[PDB]
Amino acid sequence: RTIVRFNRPFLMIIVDHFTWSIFFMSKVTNPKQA
Amino acid sequence: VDRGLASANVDFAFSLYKQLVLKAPDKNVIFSPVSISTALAFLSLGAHNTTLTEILKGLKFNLTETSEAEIHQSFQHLLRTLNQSSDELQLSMGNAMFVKEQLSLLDRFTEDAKRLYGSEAFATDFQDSAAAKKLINDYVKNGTRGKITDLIKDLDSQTMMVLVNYIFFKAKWEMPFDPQDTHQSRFYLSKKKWVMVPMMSLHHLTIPYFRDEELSCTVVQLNYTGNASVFFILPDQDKMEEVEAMLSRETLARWGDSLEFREIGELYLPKFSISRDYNLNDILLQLGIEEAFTSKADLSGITGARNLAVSQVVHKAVLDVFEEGTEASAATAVKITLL
Ligand SMILES: CC(=O)[C@H]1CC[C@H]2[C@@H]3CCC4=CC(=O)CC[C@]4(C)[C@H]3CC[C@]12C
Repeated sequence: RTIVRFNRPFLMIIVDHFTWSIFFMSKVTNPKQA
Repeated sequence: VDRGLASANVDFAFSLYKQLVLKAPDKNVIFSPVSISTALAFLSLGAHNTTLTEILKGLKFNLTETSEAEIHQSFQHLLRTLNQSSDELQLSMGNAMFVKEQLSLLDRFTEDAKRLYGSEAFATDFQDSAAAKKLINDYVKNGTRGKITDLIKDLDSQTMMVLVNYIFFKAKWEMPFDPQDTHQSRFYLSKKKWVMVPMMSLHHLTIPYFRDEELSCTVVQLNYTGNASVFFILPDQDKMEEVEAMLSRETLARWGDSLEFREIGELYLPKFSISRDYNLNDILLQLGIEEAFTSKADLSGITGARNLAVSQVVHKAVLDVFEEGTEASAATAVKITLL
């Protein structure tokens, strides 16, 4: 069984399939960062 | 919808990302590429000569294969498309200009601003900086449904014009997380240090998946209800910088084309809210946008004279990820003074 665990820094790219726009781009290095 | 617009805007997104990380390598990143692209396209409407070309090339347009008029019409079509009514997902993008009433504007500029970018011109008394700041911030707060409240922190009393773009996004997961499955768990800042976060989970899920062995990362796509989705890229421990260096339109196209459906036993994703505020001045300089900030600025498309210059470009963005879906908003402001 495959497990995918986002328990370390990761990237998010929120995309629109209609326009191919990148709405938002993110790196989460620390979800509780100051 | 435009293929050439998508290509330039994605090149810009990744070029911007890389500069942000170079500037602050230890920080979270969150920004809206399309908000910044649209704000600077709006600015280029009033730009001429080197000021103009620098902006358009900085936005990653190939000016040997496109023209300023094509670019503006492409952004007009994008705004129209993005702001269509929808019963599934909430998405809106707006532009505005806040202008000193005494400043003489070309009729051609204000007409084009409204026609191409959907922007009204709001008479603003910048000499009452506190009230002018409140007005712009209220416009952004209204547009972002309260998500972004303090885009403008300081406003020079001699400001002549502020161009503003906002984007508002609210979406439900196609496959939402059950909050009963959210548990405090470790989020490893490094191999040796972690923080405790609420870790959401989904079980027995079939989603697009790609293990990129060469780049030491895993890519998955989670869908929102509607025409939007999110690419999650999970680098192996301590490989984030290797992955960041490979970020490009080509890599993203590769990833998109390599995804295959896979049954995931368990997927764990933190519930989190992050925000970042940016002074983009050095960033845009690194991407080649220089003259607009200088005494050689050519914004004569706004007024008919070379009497305006950019002082500061700012951006603020917020990303909220939780069991039901995602809320994210951003706004970009271009402050302009006399020259
Ligand atoms: C198939 C898919 O998920 C779509 C959603 C977003 C789309 C990408 C959006 C950005 C983009 C712009 C381009 O001009 C090259 C293709 C790409 C890289 C698109 C490839 C196909 C993608 C990845």
